Amino acid sequence: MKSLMKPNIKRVINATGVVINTNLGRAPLSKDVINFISEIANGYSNLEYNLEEGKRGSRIAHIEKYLNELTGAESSFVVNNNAGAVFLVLNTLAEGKEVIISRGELVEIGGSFRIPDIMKKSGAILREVGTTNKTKVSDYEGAINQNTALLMKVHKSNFYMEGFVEEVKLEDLVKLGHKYGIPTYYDAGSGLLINLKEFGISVDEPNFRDCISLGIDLVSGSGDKLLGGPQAGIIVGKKNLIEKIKKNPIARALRIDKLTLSGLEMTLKLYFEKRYEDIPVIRMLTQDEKALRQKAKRLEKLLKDIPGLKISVIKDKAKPGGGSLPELELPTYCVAIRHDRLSSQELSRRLRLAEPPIVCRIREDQLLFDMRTVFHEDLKTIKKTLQELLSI
Amino acid sequence: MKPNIKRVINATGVVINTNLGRAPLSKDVINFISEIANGYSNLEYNLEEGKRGSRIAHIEKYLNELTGAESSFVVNNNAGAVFLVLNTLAEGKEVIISRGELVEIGGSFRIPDIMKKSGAILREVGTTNKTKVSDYEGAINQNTALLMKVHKSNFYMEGFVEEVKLEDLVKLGHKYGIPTYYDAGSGLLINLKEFGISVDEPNFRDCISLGIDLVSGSGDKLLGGPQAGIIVGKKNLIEKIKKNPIARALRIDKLTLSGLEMTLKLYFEKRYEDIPVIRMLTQDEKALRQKAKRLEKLLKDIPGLKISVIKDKAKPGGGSLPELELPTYCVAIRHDRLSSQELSRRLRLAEPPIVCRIREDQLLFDMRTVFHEDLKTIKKTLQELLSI
Amino acid sequence: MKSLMKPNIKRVINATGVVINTNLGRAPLSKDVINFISEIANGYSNLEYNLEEGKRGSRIAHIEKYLNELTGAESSFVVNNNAGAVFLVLNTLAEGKEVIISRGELVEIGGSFRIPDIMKKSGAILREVGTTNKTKVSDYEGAINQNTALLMKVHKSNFYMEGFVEEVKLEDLVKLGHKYGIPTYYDAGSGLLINLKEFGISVDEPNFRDCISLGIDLVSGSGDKLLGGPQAGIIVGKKNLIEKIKKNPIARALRIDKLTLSGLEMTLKLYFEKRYEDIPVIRMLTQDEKALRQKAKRLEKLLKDIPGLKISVIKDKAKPGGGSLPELELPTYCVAIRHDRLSSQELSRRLRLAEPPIVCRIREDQLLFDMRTVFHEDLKTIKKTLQELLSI
Ligand SMILES: [K+]
Ligand SMILES: [K+]
Ligand SMILES: [Pt+2]
Ligand SMILES: [Pt+2]
Repeated sequence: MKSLMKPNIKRVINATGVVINTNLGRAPLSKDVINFISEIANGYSNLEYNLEEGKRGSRIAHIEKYLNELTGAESSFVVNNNAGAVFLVLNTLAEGKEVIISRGELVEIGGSFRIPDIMKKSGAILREVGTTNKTKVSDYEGAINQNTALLMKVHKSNFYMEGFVEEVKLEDLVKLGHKYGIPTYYDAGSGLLINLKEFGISVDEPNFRDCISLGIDLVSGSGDKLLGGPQAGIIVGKKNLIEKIKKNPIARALRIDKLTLSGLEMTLKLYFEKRYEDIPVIRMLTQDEKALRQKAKRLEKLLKDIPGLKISVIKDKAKPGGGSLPELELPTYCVAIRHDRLSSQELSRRLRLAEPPIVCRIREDQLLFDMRTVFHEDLKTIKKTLQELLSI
Repeated sequence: MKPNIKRVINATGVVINTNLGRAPLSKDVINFISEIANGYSNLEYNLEEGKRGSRIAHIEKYLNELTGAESSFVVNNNAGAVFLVLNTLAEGKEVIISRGELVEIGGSFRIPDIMKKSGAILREVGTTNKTKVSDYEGAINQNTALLMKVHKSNFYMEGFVEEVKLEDLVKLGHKYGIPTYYDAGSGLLINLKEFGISVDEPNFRDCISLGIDLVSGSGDKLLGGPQAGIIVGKKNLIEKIKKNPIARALRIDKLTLSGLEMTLKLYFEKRYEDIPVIRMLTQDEKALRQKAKRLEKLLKDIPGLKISVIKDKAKPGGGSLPELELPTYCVAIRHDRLSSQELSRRLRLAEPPIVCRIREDQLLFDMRTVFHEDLKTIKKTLQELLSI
Repeated sequence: MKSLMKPNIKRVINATGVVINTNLGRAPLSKDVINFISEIANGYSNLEYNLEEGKRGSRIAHIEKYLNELTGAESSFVVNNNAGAVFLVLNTLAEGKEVIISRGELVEIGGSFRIPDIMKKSGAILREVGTTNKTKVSDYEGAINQNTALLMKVHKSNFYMEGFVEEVKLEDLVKLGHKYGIPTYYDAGSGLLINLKEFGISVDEPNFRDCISLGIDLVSGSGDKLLGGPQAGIIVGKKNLIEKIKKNPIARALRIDKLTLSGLEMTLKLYFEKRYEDIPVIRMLTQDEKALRQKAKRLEKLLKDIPGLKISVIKDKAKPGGGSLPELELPTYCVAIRHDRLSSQELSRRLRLAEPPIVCRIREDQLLFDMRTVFHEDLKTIKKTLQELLSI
């Protein structure tokens, strides 16, 4: 009420070394993108407009061409967020009909998003198969009947399983779907655009391009995860299906705003131009082990002067991607600090309440600043923030 | 001259090994079984009265004292237990259960598959990774017969994950007048922290003192006995369960009966070092190194053999404590002429067979699961393979 | 509790002369077998493993080879007990369908096992035909219909009938089944492995090999009866059917334990090796009359010196099989004893309270020891046990 003297949203210095952070706003955007967003929003535009023909035009039009080239899909479409994509794909293709999905992929992502809950709401009929931990091909096949509208796979973005476990290979799903003439729908969630192994990160994570050339009929994902774009629900695949989807009156309630759209176009342009270093989420996961040290030591050089301050620099295995690559472990350089008068728990608590705030990881009352997620300009702001707190 | 079922030297350092026969028994238990099996017995007989008597009666007594439950029963195996609990209490009725507890343990056992064959009507709630208490309460209606919970014995989840506190389930059950059933699976009898192993693993006694109306579990896992389906809890329910005709098809044999009777005695006599599974999991890190270097001593003299001793963290419990990681001393070996993959293959086809881990062409003998008498047989076996 | 300090199951010397004794544990095992059981229990093993392939394997595998060869069936399977086999056979092949069976074969064996009761819990539907005493082929055929799934015969193991009686020849059943294309299931119950007349005991009792070569599609039986092994439900027959059965999820609830599997295998190996004398239940039923006498007078020799003891040796007709051959009447030599101070009712009572206990027959205040079921090592122990009770 009296907090209305200032906006509650503030920039925040991320030292958790966690690149995709559900809590801290997911993917940050490059300055290139943001200016472009800024430019389009400052006045009028050709949002819904064809300057060639002097008539109204589709907004999606702008984007879809990039997506089809980059992923290789026959057509594409973009809605508010992946939650909605999932929703839309189901309500559109499977209303009143059965959707076969593994008992192990019925996930909850975030607080309010639960596959079965949203699937129910869609109008779709959930046919669950296999077991929590193991699901075989026979499980999918067995549930096929006259009323089967769709074979579905969700990628477990936020958690993973270990031990006695089994999963169906996507090849097999497509094979299966082809054989019964049932469409395959893959919610990959991460919105990874192309293979990770190209940037020197070896992982199995599915990307649009590859899962499309594998013959999956529809593939969706979030824009603000491994795409490192703004928030969006990205769908790509068979033209016939996308079309039924674009037609669903619901797809108008899910229609993206001019800010995300513009931001998403530029992000795609960057990809087209192979400018990966210019989209933060990728730059951050691809950063050189030496550059992390270089940064860590650069920070330590700034903090020596501060009183009661114990400063070290460690080398550690961390899990950088939070809402995308949970199994992934990459080495990074954290800068560890300790204070005499204050427990690290109270230091951390004081740092969050600072302006601007700083969020970091703690281990055994040893305070860690993971360099992975820390920008150049933040260094200077960490020093000024620390001496103001400790030297008061 | 070879029978197909043979003693196998376990070097996998995996204590509860679903492949290699789960829990090995103590020579104390074994001889006892041997005695009861060698002639006739009072299996179903009352020597006081000179008439027929109950075969479980004694086992139940043990269990009732050790867990604290009103009554109890014992069937062929926990799959059976699960089948009988559901078939008896939930036929045509709905059983509420977490989408994250619908497990497959082994090749043949799937909660939803057996449950269906049960007659029970599966009402699945929550999500794979996160299930809340609301979820259970929500699926409660006129036809709800059971709030069920299955312990994830053979796999685990990491990351964003949620689960309902057992206490909350009991409260819930008590609130709506619905009985609660817990398939612990591992059949842990008492609290682990007693043997200096700190884990949250649920045990019969605690889960019973918590107010769970029924608890089940295998006899050949963390209880370290012979195969069995153990059920303990409210008397009125067990009564219903004993009365079901199917419980006759599930009736335990004289061997596991005797074996189980002895295993429980040891427990009553707090002799935990005399039940191998517990002894193996509680063994001293020095005793493992001691055992490791003792074996290396015997292997030096064999040709082509590179012998080292390492220190590694292993996950000892296979079908029971999947999260658990304990350190142990593996004796590592390699040969010049033969690849470790080929050497392991030749060890399996030996008499007696030897099963080991492979890590980067380094053959490993994890001492955790290896017995004293096994050392001398390994030597004799290795030299007969290599120098021949 | 106080009675907990010691186990309640104890070895017990059987002088009832009743070989298959429902109360005293049924079939005892030879030491060869027990040793083998002890060996496989003492440590780890190949239970569910393939040492050739270095991966998991079926446990049953080991056994099936033996059963298939011994009985001459295509395929076989082994569950917990014959009750379970019966339950499993029916729940697999006859759920919701009709099973035709003679009104004379609806049996209660044990206290807890009733065909019609378990068949009901089976899901199978009972179509009972004929009458108690007489049943003709006509009855069977006349009840066949669209929902007929199975023709079933249950062997009356624990009772028998005399007088005006009729029964369908197995051959005709098979012939009837082949006619309408209906499978025929025989619950032998006794699980006798080979024809008895080979050992000089002339009886009609059915065995596995003979009932299989007669074209019965499935035959089941107990392991701890006339097979002389540990407890088990043994099914043998047509592969196509065993297959369907093996795949029933319930068959995992009835999966046999490491101990009985071990014991079973050794038992069977003894059969392959044709060492019948090394399986107690066959040895005891085939014992020579002279041998029983020999044994009876060797006992009398030991007891003469005991005070107050009157000892004679008689020759009597007894009924050795309790739960398998109720008709069988065989001559045996009992050793009869009488005391002047103690009533035989009080003397038997004390003998059961001994360590080890001793259970015998009482007839008109005379105490009988039937040599059929008494081992050689038990004689000495009966001497020492008697003098301790009578002298003390
Ligand atoms: K929006
Ligand atoms: K058993
Ligand atoms: Pt008592
Ligand atoms: Pt006592």
